[PDB]
Amino acid sequence: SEFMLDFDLVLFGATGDLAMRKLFVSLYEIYTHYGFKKDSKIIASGRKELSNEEFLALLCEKTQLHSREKGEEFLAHISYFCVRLDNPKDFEELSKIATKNKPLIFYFSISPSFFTTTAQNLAQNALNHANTRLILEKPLGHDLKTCKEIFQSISAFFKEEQIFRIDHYLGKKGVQNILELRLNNPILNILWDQISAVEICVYETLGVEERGEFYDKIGALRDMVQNHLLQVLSLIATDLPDDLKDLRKEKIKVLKTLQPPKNFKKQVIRAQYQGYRDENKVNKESQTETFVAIKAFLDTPKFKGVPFYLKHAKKMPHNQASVKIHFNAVNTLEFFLSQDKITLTLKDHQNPLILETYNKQEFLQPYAKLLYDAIQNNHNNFAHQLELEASWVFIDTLIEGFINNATPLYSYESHNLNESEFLKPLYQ
Amino acid sequence: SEFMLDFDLVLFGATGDLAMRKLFVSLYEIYTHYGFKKDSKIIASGRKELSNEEFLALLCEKTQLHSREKGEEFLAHISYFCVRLDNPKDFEELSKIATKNKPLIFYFSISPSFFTTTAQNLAQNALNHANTRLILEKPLGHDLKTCKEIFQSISAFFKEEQIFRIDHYLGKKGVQNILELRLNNPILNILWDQISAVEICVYETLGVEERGEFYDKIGALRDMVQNHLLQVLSLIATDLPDDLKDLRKEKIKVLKTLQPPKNFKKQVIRAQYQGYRDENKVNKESQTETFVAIKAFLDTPKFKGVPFYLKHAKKMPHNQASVKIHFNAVNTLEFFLSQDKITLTLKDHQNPLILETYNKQEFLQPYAKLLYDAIQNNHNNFAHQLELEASWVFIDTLIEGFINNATPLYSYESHNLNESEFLKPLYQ
Amino acid sequence: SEFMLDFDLVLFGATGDLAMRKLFVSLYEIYTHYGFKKDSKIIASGRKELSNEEFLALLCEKTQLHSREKGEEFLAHISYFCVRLDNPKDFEELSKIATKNKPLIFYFSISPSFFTTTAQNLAQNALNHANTRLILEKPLGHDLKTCKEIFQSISAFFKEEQIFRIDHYLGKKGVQNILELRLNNPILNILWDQISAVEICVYETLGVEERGEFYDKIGALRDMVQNHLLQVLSLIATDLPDDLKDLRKEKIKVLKTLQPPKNFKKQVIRAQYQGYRDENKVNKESQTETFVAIKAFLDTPKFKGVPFYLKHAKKMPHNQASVKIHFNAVNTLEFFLSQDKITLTLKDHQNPLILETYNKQEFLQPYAKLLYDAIQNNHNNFAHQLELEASWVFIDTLIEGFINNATPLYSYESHNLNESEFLKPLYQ
Amino acid sequence: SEFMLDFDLVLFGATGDLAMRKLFVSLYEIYTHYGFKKDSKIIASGRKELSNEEFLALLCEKTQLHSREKGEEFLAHISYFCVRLDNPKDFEELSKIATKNKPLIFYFSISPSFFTTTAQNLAQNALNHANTRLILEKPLGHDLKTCKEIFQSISAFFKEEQIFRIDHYLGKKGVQNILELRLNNPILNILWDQISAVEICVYETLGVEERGEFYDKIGALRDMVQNHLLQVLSLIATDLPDDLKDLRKEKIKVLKTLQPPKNFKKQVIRAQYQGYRDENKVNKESQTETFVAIKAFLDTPKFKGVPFYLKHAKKMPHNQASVKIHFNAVNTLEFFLSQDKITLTLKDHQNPLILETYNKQEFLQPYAKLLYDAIQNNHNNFAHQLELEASWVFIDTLIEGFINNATPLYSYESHNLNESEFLKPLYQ
Repeated sequence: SEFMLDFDLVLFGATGDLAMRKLFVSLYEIYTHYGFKKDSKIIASGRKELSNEEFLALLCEKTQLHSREKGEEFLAHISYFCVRLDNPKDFEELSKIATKNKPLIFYFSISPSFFTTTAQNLAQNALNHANTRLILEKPLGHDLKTCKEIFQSISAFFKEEQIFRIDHYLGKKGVQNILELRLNNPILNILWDQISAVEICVYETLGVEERGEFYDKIGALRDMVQNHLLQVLSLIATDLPDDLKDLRKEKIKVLKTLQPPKNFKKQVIRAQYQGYRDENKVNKESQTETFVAIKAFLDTPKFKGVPFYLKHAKKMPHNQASVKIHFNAVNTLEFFLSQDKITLTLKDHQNPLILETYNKQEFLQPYAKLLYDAIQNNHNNFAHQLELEASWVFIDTLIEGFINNATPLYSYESHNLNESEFLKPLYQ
Repeated sequence: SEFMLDFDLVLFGATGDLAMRKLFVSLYEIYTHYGFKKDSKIIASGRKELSNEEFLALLCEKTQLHSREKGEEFLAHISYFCVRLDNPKDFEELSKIATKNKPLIFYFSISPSFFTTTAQNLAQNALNHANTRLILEKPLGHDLKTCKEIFQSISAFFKEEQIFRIDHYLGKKGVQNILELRLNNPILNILWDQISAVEICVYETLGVEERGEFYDKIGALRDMVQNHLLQVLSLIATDLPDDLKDLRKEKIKVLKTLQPPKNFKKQVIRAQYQGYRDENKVNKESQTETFVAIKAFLDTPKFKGVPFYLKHAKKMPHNQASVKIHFNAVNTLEFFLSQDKITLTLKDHQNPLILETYNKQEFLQPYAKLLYDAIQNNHNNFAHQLELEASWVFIDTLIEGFINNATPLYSYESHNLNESEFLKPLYQ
Repeated sequence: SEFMLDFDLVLFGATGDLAMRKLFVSLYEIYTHYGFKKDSKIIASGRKELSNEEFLALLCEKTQLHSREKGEEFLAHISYFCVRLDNPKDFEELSKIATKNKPLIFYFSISPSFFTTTAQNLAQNALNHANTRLILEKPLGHDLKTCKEIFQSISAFFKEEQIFRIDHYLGKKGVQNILELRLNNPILNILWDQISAVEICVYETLGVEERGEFYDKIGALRDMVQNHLLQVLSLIATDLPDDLKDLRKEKIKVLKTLQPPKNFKKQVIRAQYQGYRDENKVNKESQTETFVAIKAFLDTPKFKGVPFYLKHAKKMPHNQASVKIHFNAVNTLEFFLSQDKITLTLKDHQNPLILETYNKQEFLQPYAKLLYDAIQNNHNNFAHQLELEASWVFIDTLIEGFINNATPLYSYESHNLNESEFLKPLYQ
Repeated sequence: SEFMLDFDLVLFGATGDLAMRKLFVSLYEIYTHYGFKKDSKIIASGRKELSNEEFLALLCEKTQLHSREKGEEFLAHISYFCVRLDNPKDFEELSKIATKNKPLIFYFSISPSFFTTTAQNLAQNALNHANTRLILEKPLGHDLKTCKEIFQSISAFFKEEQIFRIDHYLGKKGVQNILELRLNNPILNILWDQISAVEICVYETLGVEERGEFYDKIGALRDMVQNHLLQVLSLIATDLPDDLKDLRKEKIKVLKTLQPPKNFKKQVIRAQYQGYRDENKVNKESQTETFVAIKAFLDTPKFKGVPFYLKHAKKMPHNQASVKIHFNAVNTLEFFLSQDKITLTLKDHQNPLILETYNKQEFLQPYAKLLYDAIQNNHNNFAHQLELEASWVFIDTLIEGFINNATPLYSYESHNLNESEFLKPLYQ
């Protein structure tokens, strides 16, 4: 209700990595910045049986929420309901406690292969009435077919206004900066027609660590490039809309111009870090990549011949998350995505000059802002079906190449790759 | 019959190395050379949950069968079913899919420590009726006791006709040549009485490679010498029987004449390559040998005083697989084991001469031939229990020697050992 | 003589790693910032025979000095002169070309075991006249006995004013900041009485750098902790004297209060990275540590019960070099040692505050500053004998512990250690 | 004439490795295949002093020539004469030994620093008449400047036509096959105008092997590419002359069209094997390459745009020595350099077809063929000064690139390189 919010959210996958890194803390941030109604409920759910007292202990061990300013009072809103996602009787028991009077949100912090099943088990137990909302994760499948299937199956029990395809990069301030600057600075309007190269790059120092049951079925390309980095690409390459409400249209337009590789070896490099196969619950014969670099091209006049380097990887030497928009081999406009930072690189007669603007954090982390949008029934900053489908067209090309071993699955030592040496083929 | 085969095969260990290097391709070869009935099923199994499409993607990347002539219609016969071998309820789910009307073969491409358990969980669910066949991998246990126990335990619910002890060297044309030539060439009957030394050698350039968990409990000696090299030795040294139905007997006989070392330090050399202890799932304080060489003797008159050099190792400089029968110092008959090649070395006044016969491989690789035999219920080219038991007597002697550090565990640089310099003490 | 310095320098470890990473470039920095007299000579020396052209090729490839602003003119001052281990004719030839007219500096960029011998062969050829200076490396021996021995043996033919014990941390601006701030800010005089813990930490991503022969006789503790980190500790704890000329005295004083461990296993953690034993010229069963962490205490009243954590290691995930002075659990003063950066951590209602200074690096790196000081015959920023000896008392205790396996030699994967988890026992 | 050979040969450095490994046995082969006149003399010489009887014993011990078929009849032609290369009076004494009108050949199997000296003492004692010939070993400089210096210095006593610069690949039967086939097969005259790529490759499994002191000053590029591989290239690319005495001319011509790299990163790959720096007497920080691959071009119309891949390296997985002349992407004519084997690769619908000739034989050993050519005053199979100079132009360019680190010095594991992946940059 803008503030003092009245709602229930049942969080599927509440014991997982995402829930414990970003989601409960995002809920605490929303609680401290807007307040919860006394009866707003956050019902954590998992496959193992825990008591409220045991799950609260797990949460406090993993997140340090108990030591935060309003810690005890937040954790008073949290309960645990064991749900096994396969037997509708767990969902029958869940339906006697699900409210029918306030927005009731189901968060699918689970692998996309469980989406339809879960959605079905919701509608089979009268949990899909108008007051119900679904928040589904970013990949939404592992190729175009399953994306369309999940959409088709879930639209049989839920209306559009009930489905939220979350891609938390659309809530990062760094990403929003791209379009704001493009819209409000004529100088960029002129320079965007002369871009010579784009670099969208997200490197992490972390690895997977037992999240492998699910990572090994997805891999870096689908984990981040299919959704986050391609969303960013569409924001960089879109024609500027007359009506911001037609933005969706233009984004799809540009994503449809994505070309499949003309020469796989010259345009695609993949790798897997040493020790990935020893992480728990990865097949010891796994071919899943923890590293991708792609030289992509768009068939639009404004970008004919302009390479878009898409790079993402884990167990890298340094954390990095950036968009480098290159004009002319010395001048580059950089938008940092994990910080509100913008940089322009200029060259003097001797060395480079970096111009910078920086600001501190909003304190509303991207997920929190989006979860707030969801509690308000605001769809503007969520991913749209046709965007995801065009993304999948391109990504499916690249995956087909991986299966044909069209470029080798290289190896690299954790925290010790030399990225520039490793990717020279792409930049030649 | 010969063509159009009717059968279901459940392949335990379908994500393992053997499954992906030789087995599925062997099934493809059978498929293209003989045909399957449309509803004959190849059910790959492993312990992680995968989908049919995800397992097929893994298989198609590691083997490229999709790109073969009838690849897609072959893959149409393959699906994946998760069975965790530690969970007996997974075996209840299995056998809801087990056929009762056609030959149903369970392939244990798994470590021998799982044999008994699995067999019991099969017999525990009425999966041991007459139409069922068991294929048990080359290491039958890790000593005589466990070999006997595995056999005794499985015989309780499975008849002899239902258990197949696979040793794929028995399907190699090079290995078959030894016994064929000995049986059909009197010249060898006479030259066998003047053999001066035998050399059985299997060197690989590859290493354990993600099989460390299994390898570290087994080691080179049991991985290859207990079964392959000793089968070959028995084929060289067996008295040729008057009636061939007795060949089995004679093989056992010669294996029983294997002598324990009279002086361990002078008759056994063991070693481990640099980097082995750092492999995934290997003990850093491991004493497991990746290299073994043995000077063995037989207590039978025809070979009194004749050294049999048994050599096997990984991460060697070149691949090699041979049997050298030295008759004297200038005349030597070599059977190649991975080629249909035989050579005889003679001397003229000035130069050395090599008489050679080379024929190219058959379309069917050894595992394909033996799997075809299994689908036909043909046991002739499979290993027999008592052969394995005698082999274990000899090998157990050597292993106990390894436990007492009776000869040191040397080190060698991967791919850089100097085999002749390293083994000069052995040949003197 | 601030400018256009007249000097000859013989650099003994001239083909080694230190010479090629930091020293020749340091001489170039001095050359561009002060100028050389035309006849000032830099005589690189090593044990292998090279021509001037061949050494110039090696140096220019490893350093790219020729492409620098004044590169070719600087290189014109450089020649190569072969001098072999304890070779009387090479030292005779060396003294046949040595000037008697300007300061002649011998730089021992070699291993300490070769210092006394070299010094003897220097004095044995009348190369110990007044115009001669010896610059000795950081490790002055490998224990107190050998430190005293090298000093005694060299002091027989060289006067003290000819001996320069170089410890290049004393030329780091970050290191100097500690003592300058302590002397010029009473606020720190007051806060030093309530210190709760000190943390001196130097982590490198690099490893032995093909210097195994030397490293395997020394190990991390003596390589860096005996000299650099203990100098830093002495600078942190120095009772600030009324007269600065007593500073040396006071430094010795605190170093002598270092207590040997109360419990070796609880106060000392050592480790060695995987693959170290496979490095060139390292013992395959070596016990040499590439990682140390020590919880030390001083038996001085101002620091009763205050832990000094000394940590140093190679093949780590990130480079780090800092001193954290913790006054309480929320207030920490951090001196960065490789950046002129100082930090003070304060607390707000909920959040943390960081006060910071940063200044860009000086154009002279520490070895350039110290070499310049040496050409000026200025000893003030060089290490003193008794400081090193007091350090050796403590270090020898710890080495004695290492030999008796008083704490286990753990293993860690290069670049992939988790430092906080690994050392939690140490901080309890 | 062709047969009974009338000559005197003074073999300088006759006690060296080349003399005892390949020269005396080659002289015996020439003796048995063509015969010596009874008064033809083989005068072994060196600075040391010996009697005929003692040197003959030495030769025999090392070579077993006395136990060869016609051994003593050959040994009777051999005597020792002591010559101290710095003493002209010894050269007067040899003048009395040389017959004055027959061919007198001096073999300079000595270090190049003595050449000039010796040449002088030959002209100083009237040992440089027209009937005199000089045979100079391959190493004659490490760049263009030193090449010219040696030439000018020696040319003041012998004319160009008196000098035979040995490049022992020109005596390899496989190498001669190139020009024989090109001269005697019109079909190649047509196909040579349509070559699409050439590959000259020499890989060895051995390393530097005790010769490290010298190798580290030369490196793979100068050791083999500057002389052997570029001579082979010239034989491939020369226009065929009407008169063969113009062959050298044409060879020079084509070599002068060698282009320096347009893009160093794309055209040059260099590397050094792990353990090289640890070979005895190799620099601890050496940048010398043990592996090179160069994509070179000629600015001549018949080969405009055609890449010549020149590859040579040590400690490789397999020995190889070949010329692959690619006519299109499917058809390739291969000359083996150490076998007398020629291959033509064709394609049928499914597989490749290899047409072979293999005449395992022994035309003459390379140094025997070249020594015979020298005694016959035939220069076509010896290098000409300008061939060397053009070669050095190109090679010196590449060396300058190495010094500027224009492409990195990669590392590789001995006997375990994956050559096709490693060189993807060159062929992409």
